[PDB]
Amino acid sequence: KQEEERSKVDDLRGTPMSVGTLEEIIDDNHAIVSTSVGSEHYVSILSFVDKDLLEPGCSVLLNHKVHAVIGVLMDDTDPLVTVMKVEQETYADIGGLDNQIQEIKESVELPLTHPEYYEEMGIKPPKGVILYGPPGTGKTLLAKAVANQTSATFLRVVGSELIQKYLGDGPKLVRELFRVAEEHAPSIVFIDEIDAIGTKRYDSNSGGEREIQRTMLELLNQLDGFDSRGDVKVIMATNRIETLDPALIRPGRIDRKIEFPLPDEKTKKRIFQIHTSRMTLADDVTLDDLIMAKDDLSGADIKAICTEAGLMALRERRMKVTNEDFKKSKENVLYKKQEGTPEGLYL
Amino acid sequence: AADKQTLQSEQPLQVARCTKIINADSEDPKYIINVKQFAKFVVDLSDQVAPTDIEEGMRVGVDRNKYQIHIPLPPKIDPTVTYSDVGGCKEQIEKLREVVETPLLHPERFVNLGIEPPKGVLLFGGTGKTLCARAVANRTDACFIRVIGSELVQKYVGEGARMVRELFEMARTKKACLIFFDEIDAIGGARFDDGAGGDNEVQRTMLELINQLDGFDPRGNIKVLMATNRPDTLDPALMRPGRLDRKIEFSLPDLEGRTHIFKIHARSMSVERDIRFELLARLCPNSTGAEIRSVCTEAGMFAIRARRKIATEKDFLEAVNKVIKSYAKFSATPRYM
Amino acid sequence: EAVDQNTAIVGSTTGSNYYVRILSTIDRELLKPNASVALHKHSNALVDVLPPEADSSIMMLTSDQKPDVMYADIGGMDIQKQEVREAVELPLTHFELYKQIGIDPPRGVLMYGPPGCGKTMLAKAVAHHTTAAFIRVVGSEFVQKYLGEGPRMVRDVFRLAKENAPAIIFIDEIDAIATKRFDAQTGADREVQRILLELLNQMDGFDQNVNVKVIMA
Amino acid sequence: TPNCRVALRNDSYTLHKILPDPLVSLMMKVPDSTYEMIGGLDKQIKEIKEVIELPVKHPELFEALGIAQPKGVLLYGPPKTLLARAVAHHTDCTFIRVSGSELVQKFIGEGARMVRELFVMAREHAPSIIFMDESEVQRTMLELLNQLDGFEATKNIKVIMATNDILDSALLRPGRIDRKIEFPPPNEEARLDILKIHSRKMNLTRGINLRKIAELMPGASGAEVKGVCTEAGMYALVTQEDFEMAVAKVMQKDSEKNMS
Amino acid sequence: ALLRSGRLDRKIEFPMPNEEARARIMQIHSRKMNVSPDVNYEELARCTDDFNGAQCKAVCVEAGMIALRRGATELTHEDYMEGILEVQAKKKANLQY
Ligand SMILES: Nc1ncnc2c1ncn2[C@@H]1O[C@H](COP(=O)(O)OP(=O)(O)OP(O)(O)=S)[C@@H](O)[C@H]1O
Ligand SMILES: Nc1ncnc2c1ncn2[C@@H]1O[C@H](COP(=O)(O)OP(=O)(O)OP(O)(O)=S)[C@@H](O)[C@H]1O
Ligand SMILES: Nc1ncnc2c1ncn2[C@@H]1O[C@H](COP(=O)(O)OP(=O)(O)OP(O)(O)=S)[C@@H](O)[C@H]1O
Repeated sequence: KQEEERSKVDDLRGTPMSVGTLEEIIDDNHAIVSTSVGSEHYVSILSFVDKDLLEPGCSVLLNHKVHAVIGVLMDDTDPLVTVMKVEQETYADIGGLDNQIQEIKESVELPLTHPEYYEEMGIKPPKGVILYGPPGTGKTLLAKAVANQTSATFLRVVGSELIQKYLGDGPKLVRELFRVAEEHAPSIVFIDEIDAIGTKRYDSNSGGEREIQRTMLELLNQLDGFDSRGDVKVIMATNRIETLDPALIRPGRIDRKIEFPLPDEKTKKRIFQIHTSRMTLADDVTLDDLIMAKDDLSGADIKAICTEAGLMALRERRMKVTNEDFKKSKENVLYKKQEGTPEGLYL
Repeated sequence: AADKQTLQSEQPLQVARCTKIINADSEDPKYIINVKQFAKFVVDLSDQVAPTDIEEGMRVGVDRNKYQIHIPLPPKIDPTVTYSDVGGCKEQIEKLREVVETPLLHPERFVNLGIEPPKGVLLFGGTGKTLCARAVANRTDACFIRVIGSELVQKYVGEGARMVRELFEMARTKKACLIFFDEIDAIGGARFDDGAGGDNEVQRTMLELINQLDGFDPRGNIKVLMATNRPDTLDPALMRPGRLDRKIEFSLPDLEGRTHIFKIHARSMSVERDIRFELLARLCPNSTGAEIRSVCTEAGMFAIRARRKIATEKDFLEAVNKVIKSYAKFSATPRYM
Repeated sequence: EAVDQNTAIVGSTTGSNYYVRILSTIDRELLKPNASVALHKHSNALVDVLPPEADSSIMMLTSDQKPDVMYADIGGMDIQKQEVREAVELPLTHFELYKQIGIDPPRGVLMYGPPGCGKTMLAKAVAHHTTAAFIRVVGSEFVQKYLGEGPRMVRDVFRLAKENAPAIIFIDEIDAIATKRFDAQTGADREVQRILLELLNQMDGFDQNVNVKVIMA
Repeated sequence: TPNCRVALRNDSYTLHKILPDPLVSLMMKVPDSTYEMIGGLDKQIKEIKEVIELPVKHPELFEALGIAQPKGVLLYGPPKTLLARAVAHHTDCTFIRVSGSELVQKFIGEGARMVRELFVMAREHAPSIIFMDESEVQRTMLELLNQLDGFEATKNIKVIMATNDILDSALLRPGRIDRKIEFPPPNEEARLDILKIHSRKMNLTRGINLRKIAELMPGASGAEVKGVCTEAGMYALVTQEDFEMAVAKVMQKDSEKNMS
Repeated sequence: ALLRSGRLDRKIEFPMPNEEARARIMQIHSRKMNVSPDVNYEELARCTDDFNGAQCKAVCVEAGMIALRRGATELTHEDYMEGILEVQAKKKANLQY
């Protein structure tokens, strides 16, 4: 019966079930496998259990004695599903770009959700935008707020999440996440800090000249090359502009680009009231003095400064926060800051 | 269990690992091999094979013990390689027209002249190296096969040369073909040699190309195009009137090809006819067609913001503000007249 | 790592760590370090563990590398001659004269030989008159390809030094080695990184009972 | 359990049992001395308390607040190791100077693949210190971004680096380390207290002014009083003149006027 | 250090084709390609003095492609003079003031 069929399928299997990546679709009941060291014979492939479901370059079950194709690999999962396969919205504290929000909207949601305009005005959707600037000003923050502000299930993909030194694990995660983006849904595969090709290295990593080079080749051929977009929103924002390979600076790969200054007085007071709200404010302290002195508050000093000001105060268990506590909080946060002459020597 | 015992009956054979080839000896072939990465193997095949079906640079079957060559296979297969503009950069058009059609159409202007049919171009240049090949596709006959030298950057010895023969003979099957190799800057024109033991598949591949392009069944009703951004690194082997013999070039057109491409991309989308281009042309200081196409895209972005159908020169005005002031580099022009 | 009685997961030197049983009679309080265990080839059955291994390639040279020299024999360095003499040969062995003025247990020292000198010659003279476990090396030997080669070199040097006897050891290379200029992102990123890291981490501030007073010049 | 190195046989790879690699290589120890040689440089110790015992002493006072605890103070400045070790040593339970700092290219990354194994230890060993010094760096920085955001055994543990700051400035984002505290060297008051301290045990020529010695130290790096004691005793081999000549060896260069 | 006595012993120059050496190279280009024999290479070589091989080679190829323009079967001294009087790798001018 069926139990006997399963017992026979197990009879075909050798107790030590090695693992070998398929090389090519050759269906004369034998394939050309590649185990952890690349055992590539014309080993038989079990016919009844699906022999042709898995593609070439995919892990399958292998024998030990003859390394025969034992079967399709088990359901494997990458360590990023919880971040990518997603189970703050527009703005919980309006007071920042107040515009790049709208622009990433028009560049991602409007194209993706209603792509009935690119034939309405002979146009093409933005296949890629880059957003960059200081180490935290409103680049990835907007993307995080855009994840909730969308009619689609966004995906979070840390640029370093794709750094696994296993053989082809780079291309493996490319394949997995892209089979997601294409055969899960029209998703929002957001990948940040993707500028990691320029001027550093790792200890938990081998020679990148020949380890992640073909990995990036696979990733590029996947995203904006072959098996092209269609409607697969995978936009690549950054922080820098320089250290990158111009193989993608050319359009097509990515079309638009956006930067991020640091917020202005109008937005300084905004994010102040956003953060200074977390404490019973001693209103005699002058936010505007902090705003003009710290006139280049990317967005970390504001948060850190107000949190540490609350800490300074509530160390004394006071409700109000005198100005000196704010001074100490900021100056601890704000090291190495000398904005006087120059200049410094004028008006 | 539809075949749960035949697989247990196919068992009598387990041989022929990957076993790539290196080269071969004489007085007996003695083909040289590496299995996967282990070592070099100057093997003697299993005589029940062909002394030539084991062409070096192929993963052939080979004994698990004696390493004698067995039933091969190239499981590396084909999936490795990926016009109203007639009249562009003006001078380029005539030389291109001649080099393409006149041998393809009338081997009399040269053969009787004794000069040779111009059948090659040393192009160098937003220039449009592909758009020219496509305006040619309007004219060769109807054949246009894209093979970019970038994809041609492959890391398998002879696989490049094997693709050379593949493309060269697929072209010779058809006629009036087009084969567009670019990034010869990335490919190389001067025969740089390093003891790195690396980029030599390019070496064998390019010698095979020299063999198979022109002469030895030349392109004829086929055009195989290797061109550059710059004639910077040439070689005394390419200036041959048989391989590449026109040496055209183009760069940024002033405004006329510009205006033309403006109108091209305009009618290519929902635009307002009452707009002009020479005004926009003055706005355009220096740009490639894609940049200009990007202006069109930004006009489309405005027409996505505001409900526009015939994209007006005011939509294009904002698009110009963007591309040439808000995208000239960033924004750093104003505050001094 | 050990799991049960006389059975332990033990790092190999062949390419495959294993979890093997050991000869039980071995004192159970001796299998704690990653020391030189010894097992059978196939069985991989631990027989005993050895403390030492992999000398520091000079191992004090152990013979009579003593240049057989007295005080004045050096080519005229009376300042350094007297200084090293009475501030080393007496303090190197002493416990109470320093304490007779509560001075301190001493540590490293420095020389510099220009044209027409002999600063190194003084070092070799002392190397004669020193009669303990002193090992000689050159800092130049710390710069190779792979990770931490020279760093691990000096590390194991420190280990074996504090192990054998905290008496004396010396190394001779300062220039292009002890480079205070950590600041150029062009060349020797990881190289100068590991160089100066080993330098400072082995400075340790000091260690106060080891390898008393290496010099350089 | 997932990610468990367990009992397996090369014979037929039939899994046998479950086993619970380089723990001690980092987890291996300085029960140091007291503050007896600190003498006036105690405000930084107060800050040490405020920023280290606050993640330790009374969690019920800022968990009552509800806001996250601090991770790093960047105890930088004029090179600190000695006393920064010997001071919270008095806790003798949480001061675990594992610090991963020695083996930059071996213990870090290439073995601290994800240092979360050490974070695992910390989750078992809430009384543990985390000292640090100088893209692997940026990788472990991302590890920090994952962990020290008010998330550890004592929720912040002890995640601090110290150096003496021109590396990759990404860490300089306070969202990765909250405090940044240089080490102001001792001065007249502190220098004089440590003067009496470092002159305590040596059987000097007692009855001697140490204030001029503290002053002659222009903000000496703490233990320099001990070194001057060493220089003094050497001259005597301890009158005030001994320490005078001691600083004279110590302080000279600065010298060489004719450039006023 | 590169030319003394055993490395590159002799050092002889390649003088510019004087007057009719240029025409010699030119007819070497102008021999296979079918030519109308009404081509005196003497006038050609004379009316372009101080003209190196390359120029002359570019001249004869220009003349070949010129007869190719009309589609001729022969090379006329008109086209030869056209090559002689081509850009000669000279430009442009603006001429700008
Ligand atoms: N609407 C907003 N516009 C601008 N800034 C905001 C806004 N809302 C919050 N912020 C602040 O901006 C910061 C966002 O920083 P992020 O860009 O998320 O940091 P990050 O992405 O880790 O930066 P790097 O480059 O990876 S170190 C937060 O700390 C907020 O305090
Ligand atoms: N001369 C032109 N005529 C018509 N369209 C053009 C022209 N130049 C650019 N374009 C358009 O602008 C886009 C630019 O593409 P390409 O010109 O292929 O880019 P490119 O980087 O110049 O290509 P290479 O490097 O020379 S192969 C194309 O999609 C064209 O449609
Ligand atoms: N008085 C001397 N008699 C014989 N050899 C001497 C004398 N002084 C120096 N030397 C030579 O110098 C070496 C020892 O002197 P060192 O102190 O090493 O010289 P130095 O100061 O390092 O100068 P360098 O290294 O040559 S630039 C020996 O190998 C001797 O050959």
